[PDB]
Amino acid sequence: VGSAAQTRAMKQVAGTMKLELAQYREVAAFAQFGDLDAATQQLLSRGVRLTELLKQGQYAPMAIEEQVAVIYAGVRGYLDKLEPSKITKFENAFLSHVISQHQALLGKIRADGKISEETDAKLKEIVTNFLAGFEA
Amino acid sequence: ATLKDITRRLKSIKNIQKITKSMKMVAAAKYARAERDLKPARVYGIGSLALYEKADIKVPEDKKKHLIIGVSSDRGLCGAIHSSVAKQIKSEVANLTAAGKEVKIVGVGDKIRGILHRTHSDQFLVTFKEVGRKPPTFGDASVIALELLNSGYEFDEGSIIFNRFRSVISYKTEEKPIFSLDTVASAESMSIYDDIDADVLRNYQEYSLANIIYYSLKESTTSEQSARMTAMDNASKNASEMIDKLTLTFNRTRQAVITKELIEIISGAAAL
Amino acid sequence: NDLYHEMIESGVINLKDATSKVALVYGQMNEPPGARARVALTGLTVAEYFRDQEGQDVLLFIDNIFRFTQAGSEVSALLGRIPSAVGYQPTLATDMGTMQERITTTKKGSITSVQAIYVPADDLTDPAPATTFAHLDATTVLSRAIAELGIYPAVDPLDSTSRIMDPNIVGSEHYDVARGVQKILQDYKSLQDIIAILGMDELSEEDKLTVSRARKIQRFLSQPFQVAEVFTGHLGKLVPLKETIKGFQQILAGEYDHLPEQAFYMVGPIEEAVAKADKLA
Amino acid sequence: NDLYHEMIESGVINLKDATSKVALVYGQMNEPPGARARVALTGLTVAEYFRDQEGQDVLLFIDNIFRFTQAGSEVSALLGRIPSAVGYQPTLATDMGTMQERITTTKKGSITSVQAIYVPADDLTDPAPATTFAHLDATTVLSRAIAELGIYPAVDPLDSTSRIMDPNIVGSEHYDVARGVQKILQDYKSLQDIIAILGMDELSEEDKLTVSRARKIQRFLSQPFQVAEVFTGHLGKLVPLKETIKGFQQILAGEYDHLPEQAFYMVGPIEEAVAKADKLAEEH
Amino acid sequence: DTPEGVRSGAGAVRDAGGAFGKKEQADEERYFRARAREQLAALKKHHENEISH
Repeated sequence: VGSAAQTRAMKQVAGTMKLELAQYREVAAFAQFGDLDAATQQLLSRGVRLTELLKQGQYAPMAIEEQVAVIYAGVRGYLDKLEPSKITKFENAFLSHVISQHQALLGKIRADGKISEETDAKLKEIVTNFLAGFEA
Repeated sequence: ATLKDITRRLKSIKNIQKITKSMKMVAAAKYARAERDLKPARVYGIGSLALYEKADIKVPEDKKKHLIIGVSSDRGLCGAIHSSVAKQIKSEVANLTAAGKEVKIVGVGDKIRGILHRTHSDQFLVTFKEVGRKPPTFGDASVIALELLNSGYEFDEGSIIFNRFRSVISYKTEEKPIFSLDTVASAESMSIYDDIDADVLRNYQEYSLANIIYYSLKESTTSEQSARMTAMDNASKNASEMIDKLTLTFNRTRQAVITKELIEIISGAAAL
Repeated sequence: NDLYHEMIESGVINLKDATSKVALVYGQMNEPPGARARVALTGLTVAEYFRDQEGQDVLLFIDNIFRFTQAGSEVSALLGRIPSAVGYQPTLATDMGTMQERITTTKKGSITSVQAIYVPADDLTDPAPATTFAHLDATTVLSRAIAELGIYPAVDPLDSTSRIMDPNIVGSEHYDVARGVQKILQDYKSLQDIIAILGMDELSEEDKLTVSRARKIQRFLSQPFQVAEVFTGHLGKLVPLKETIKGFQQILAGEYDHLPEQAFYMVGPIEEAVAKADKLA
Repeated sequence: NDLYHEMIESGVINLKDATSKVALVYGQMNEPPGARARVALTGLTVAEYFRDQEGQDVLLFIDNIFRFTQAGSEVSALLGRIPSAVGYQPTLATDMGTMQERITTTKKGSITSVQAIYVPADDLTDPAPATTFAHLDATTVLSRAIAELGIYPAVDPLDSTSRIMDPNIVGSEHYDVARGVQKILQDYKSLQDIIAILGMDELSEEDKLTVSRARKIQRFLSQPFQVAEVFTGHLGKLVPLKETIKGFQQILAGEYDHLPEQAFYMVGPIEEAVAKADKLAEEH
Repeated sequence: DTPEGVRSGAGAVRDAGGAFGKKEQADEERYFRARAREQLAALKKHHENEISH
C-alpha cells in the first residue's frame, strides 16, 4: 500500500470495490449456472459491473477524482440495474457530465483529498439524477 | 509449460478418471436395480394405459387449462435426460397457449425446475424435490398426485413427459396424455360401460393419475441411471486419452530438462 | 525454381524487356552455413537501394529468417564463443537486431517486410522465434493444431497480433468486431477442459450458444487460397475487408445460428456460407 | 529502514538512553554479492557474543537466509568452480552447514533463531530451501494458494512440522487436537476432488459435515496481526495456547457447527468467533 | 504398481488451477454462502427468541 500511498477519497470506495471483486472472483468461476439470486446473482452482477467499470481505454489517463466518481457510481450499487454491456457507455457519459456540469464537485474532491459526508450527498444527487436521465 | 505444470494437469486428470470410473460403477449398480423393478412397474403402467388403449379417448377440441408433468431427477451428469424433457415441455407450451389453454407445469425434478425456473417459473404450480436420490415407488407418486389434487388447480387436460427406457444406451422422451377431466373421461367410448358413475369415474381418473405418475418415474429413473453410467464411462475414456497424451508430453519434458541441465553444466565446465 | 517460373508466367519477371518488378536473391539450404547467414543481408541491401536511392516503395518478402539465425549458431561454435541458452550464438539478439533494424521504413521510402519465421518444434519460447517478436509490427502465428482440425490458413486467432488494431486507426466497428470474435473464441477455449471431460451436455444453454457460435467463427476464419487451388480443389476467394467485418458481425449477432457450422468451412464471404448451407440439404 | 524506525518508536531501540534490546546488521540487495554472503556471519557472530561472553538468551532474526546461498552462486563461477545442479555452487551444503551449525543453543547459552527462507519459484525441491530443512527444528511453510484464499498467515497446515510436536512434550490433548485438525484438512483435500465432478449437492451428509468443519478450521487458522493492522485493517490479536487448543477442539467436536464460516475468519479466540457471528445476525 | 510412474494425490484437481479446480472452488462457495445465510437467519431468530424471553 506504500504506507497509505493512496488518497483517502480513493481508499473509501476502493476498499469496498476490492472486497466485492474478491467475493465475485471466488463465486463466479463456474459458467455452469444451475439459482441463488439473493446470495450469488446479486454478488456476481455487482462484480460484472465493477469489472466493466475497471475496463479502460488506451492513452486516456483519468484524474484521481474522476476515478473516485466512477468507482463511487459503481460501488454504491447505483449501476447494479444498468445493463452489463451498457456500463461502459454509462462510464463515459457520466465522466463527461461530471466534468462539464459538476466540475466544482471534482475540484472539491481533489482539494480536500477526502469525500466527506456532504460531498457524498452531493455525489448521491449527481449520480441518481444522471442515472435516471441516462437513458432518454 | 514447465514439467511442474504438466505434472499438475496429469495428476488432476488421473484423479478425475478414477472418480468417474467409480461413479460409473455405482451408476451401473443403481441402473441394475432400476431395470430390475422396471419390469414389475411396466405391466402396472400398462394397466393404466389400457384405459385409453381400449376406450379410445381424445381431448374434445380444447381445454381451458392444461397440466404438463415433466418427470426427472434432481441429480445431473446424465447427458440430456433432463434437457430432452425440458425441450419437450418447452415445445408443448409453445404448441399450446396458442389456443388459449393455460398450461401449468409441475416440475418433478429440481433439474426440470431450474431449467425452466428462468423462463416458465410462472407456469410452475408445485415442484417436487428429492427425486432420483431414492428409487421411486407408488407412495412417492401417491404424494405427488395427492399434493397435485391438494393444489385444487383445474387440470382438465394433463400431459406427462418422461424419458422412457429403450435400451442400455438409448432412451425416448415419451409423452402420455392425461384425460383427467370427468367430461373427457365420459365420452362416447364409455356409452357401453355399465356400472361406472361420474363420481367413481373422477376417482378412477385420480387413481390413474397417481399410478401413471408411478410408472413414468420408474422409466425415467432407469433411463437416468443408464445415461449416467454411459456418461461416466465416456468421461473416463476421455480422461484416459488425455492422460496418455499428457504422459507423452511429461516424458518429453523430463528428458528435455535433464538434457538442458547437462548442457548447462558442461558449458560451465568448459568455460573454466 | 517454382516461384521463378511462376513469376515469369505472370509477367512479374519479364525475360524480354526491363518491365520486371521483382528482384530475387537466393541463399537456399544447399548453401554452406556462412552463405545462409548473409543472403538475407543481400536481399536487404538490394531492397535498401530501391527504398533510398530510387525512393520507391518496396515489398521485401524474406523466407525463413530463422535460417539466418540458425546459420549463425552453426558458425558461432567454430568462431570460439561460449554457447548461449539452447546452443544458439551469444550474439543472437544483437545480430538479429542489426539485420532487422535495417529493414525499416524511413522518411525516404517504405519497405513492407513480410518475413516468414520458422519456430523450432512448434515452440515459440525458443530463443530465435522469441527474439523476432520484438521486431515486428504485425505478427501472424500459424498453429499445427488448427491445421490438424483442417482450418486453413492455420492462423491462431488468439495469438496473432498487430499494432494497427487501434480503434482510432482501423475503425471502431472493425475494432469491436475483432475484439468480440477474440472474446468468444477465448471463452470457448476456457470451456474446452470441461467439454473434453464431462461433455457438452453439462453446459449452460447460454454456454452452448457461445460454443456453437465460436465454432462457426473458427470455420469462417478458414478461407480457400488461390495458391492452394491445386491442393484442395476449391477455387480461392479473395474477400474484401468490409465483407469480412460484416460477415463476422452477422455471425456474432446470431443471424446465422440456424446454419450448420460445416457451411462456414472453407468459404469466402458469408453469402457463400449461406449458399453452402442451403446446398447442404 | 521501516524496521529501524518501527523499533525506535516501539522502544526496542532507544536513541537517547542505553536500554536498546536489539542490534541490527544489514546488508541489502544493493550490496555486492560478496557482502551479501557474510552479513549473516556478522550477525551470528554478534549473537554468539551475546551467548558465550554473556550468558544470556538471544534471538537471532535473519531475513532471506537464501541470499547467503544465492550470493555464493553469483561468485562461484569467477572463483573457478564447476556449476552444481540447477546452477548453485558445488559448495552449497557444506557452506550452509558451516553457517548454520554456529547458530545453535550451546550449554553455555540459548539462541532462539528465526530464519526466513525464500523458496525460489515456490519450489521447495530447489536445493537452497531443501538443504536448509535439515538444519531447522521447527519449520513453517507459507503456501501461496492459502494466501490467495486470504488466510493470513498463510501457514500450510499440512506441511509445517516441529520436532517438539510429541504428545510427551506438547501434551496429549494438544497433540490429539493438532493431529485431528491435520487429518480433517487432509480429508477435505480428498473430498474436493470428488466435489469437482459430483457437485456439492451430491456428497453425503458426512462428506458435507467434514467439508464444513474443515472450512471452519481453515478460517479459524487465520489470525489478524498487529504488524498487519496497516494491511488488513483489523486490530491485531494474540491467542493463548490454551485458548487455541480449546477453540480448535470445540470446532472439531462440532459445538460451533451452527455458526457461519465467515464468523471464524480473521478472529482471535473462539469467543471472538462466536461474538462476530452475533454481529452479522444483528446486521442481517 | 511400479513406483516410477507418476502418482497423483489428494487435492490435485484444485492444485492444478484449471477449469475443474475453479468449478470446485466456486461450487463450494455457492453452497456454503447459502448455508451461512440460513445459519445466520436461524441465529437471528434465536436472538429474537431470547430477547422475547
